[PDB]
Amino acid sequence: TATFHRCAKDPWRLPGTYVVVLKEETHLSQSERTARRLQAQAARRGYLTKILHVFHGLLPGFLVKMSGDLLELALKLPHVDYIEEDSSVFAQ
Amino acid sequence: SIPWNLERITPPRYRSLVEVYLLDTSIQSDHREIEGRVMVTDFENVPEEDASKCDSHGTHLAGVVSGRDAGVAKGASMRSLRVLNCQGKGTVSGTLIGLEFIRKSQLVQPVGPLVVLLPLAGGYSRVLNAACQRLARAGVVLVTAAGNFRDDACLYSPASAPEVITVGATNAQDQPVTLGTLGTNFGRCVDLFAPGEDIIGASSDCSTCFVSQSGTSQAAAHVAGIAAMMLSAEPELTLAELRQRLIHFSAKDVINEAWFPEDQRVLTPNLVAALPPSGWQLFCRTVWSAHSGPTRMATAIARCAPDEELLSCSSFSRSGKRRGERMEAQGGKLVCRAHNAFGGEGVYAIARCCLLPQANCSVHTAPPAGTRVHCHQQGHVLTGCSSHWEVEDQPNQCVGHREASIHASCCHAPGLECKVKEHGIQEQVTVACEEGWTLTGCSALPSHVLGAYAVDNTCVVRSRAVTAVAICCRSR
Amino acid sequence: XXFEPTTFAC
Ligand SMILES: [Ca+2]
Repeated sequence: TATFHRCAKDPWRLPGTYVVVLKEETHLSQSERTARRLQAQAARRGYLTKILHVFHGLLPGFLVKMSGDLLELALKLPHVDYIEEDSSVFAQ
Repeated sequence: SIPWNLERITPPRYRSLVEVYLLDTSIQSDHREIEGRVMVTDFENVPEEDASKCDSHGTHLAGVVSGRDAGVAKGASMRSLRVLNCQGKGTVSGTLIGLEFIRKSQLVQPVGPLVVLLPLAGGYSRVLNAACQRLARAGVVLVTAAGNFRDDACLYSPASAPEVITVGATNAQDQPVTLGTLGTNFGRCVDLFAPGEDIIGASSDCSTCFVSQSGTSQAAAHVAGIAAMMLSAEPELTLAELRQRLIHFSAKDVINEAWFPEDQRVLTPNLVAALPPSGWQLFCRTVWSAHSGPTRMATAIARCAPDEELLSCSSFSRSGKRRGERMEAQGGKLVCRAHNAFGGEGVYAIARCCLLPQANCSVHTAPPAGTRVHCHQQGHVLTGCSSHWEVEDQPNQCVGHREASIHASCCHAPGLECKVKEHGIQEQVTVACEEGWTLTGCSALPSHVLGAYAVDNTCVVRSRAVTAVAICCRSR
Repeated sequence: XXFEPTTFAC
């Protein structure tokens, strides 16, 4: 049910940072919990993570800096709607 | 003395409670043009690099929006967020955080109507589109650049976000900017065009300097200032009302469409923004689908915005191998669905979307025998006719060929008056509603029609002995 | 200065 997306224009991709978007009704307390859950799981595999930001107000979810190897793990987390790899925007 | 672009958008008759947010590079907030009217926010989120350069872009745009001498909405209060670094680069994620920042500032210190200018683009982003959609649902007006790649805007974000006003760039000759392989993006995700080449505005070089820049952002900044002024005059406008009015007040058919790729010409709205001239009127707009695939069962869908009503539905394919269209319910809304045929490269669905409150609407179908249906009452009006078929090769009443099923759009709106206007003669036949009237439905009477679509208030039918049928309404 | 390289990707 949880899908993953990265920018179709390869040179504009920014691998290593991921926006995890939780299902719509998700309360901020669950968002943060889920972020901590993912951190725990990744640590049990010797991966280092950093939760850059937790989103609430428009979308629930969080910004995570982490190896892409953890994407499959991240996608199984409760509440996850989809995950999108960060990517560039430019002055127009 | 008047910059071409400020003149281009002034309507034939003319003479601070609104805030415009700007997500951009740094701002020289004390440049003469904007001094005192731009508040630098305390928000910053930029990727690392890899002093005049750093604030050039944002400074010029704030200038276009609100500048004392060369600005569109000269009395405009603005707020800047820094999301582009000195090379003008940002991240999707940094932008999200900024947009989130706006909603938070709104919740903690509300003011009046908010306009958000987003002078940036990356490729289609799901999350960035979603964020924009929520910020729009929350009652905020977003204006964005169509993008500078002489390409389809639907492939870029936030340009592709449907709820945001997406703005392409035209030049002093009113033509779509082109430059080599670059230039204004185009296509169905573009809502309208505005002046975007050779635009005078504040230069970060010194407190009193001006410079000419060009870009779809400049085009977008014009629309944001026009929007700021529209909302000063009528602050209760919703986004949907605001979008319809921008389209309505734009100059029509001044763009030579041969500048666009062949298959984007019908999709790209022929509109160059303008301030409105300065009780209730019927506003409508035409919404195009993406081209469906070439498979038989391929279909295309066009949808209206949440507060709009779908008043009619048509379809088109330039080969003409299509099986027509039909209005069907989907998620509580009428949606317009078009059908491809065997050997067909695919088809477009084309919706007419209007602002008509006080109204309930339904579709009435009759199956094949030609075939007829009608709206069976009074003060309940027929606004559109659709027709589809399974094969391959009258007031208030729709009629189509005997091997075809037929559909009527019926609306309850006793404030509305409608009339049906026909004309026939041959590549193309058109008929237009009289001034003061709004085109709600466009179709062809049953030779060989490639299709039909509404262009502003003109019904167009394309053929290869053919008559176009327009339904036209107004308030009484 | 027309299309300043300050705009991407002019
Ligand atoms: Ca749009």
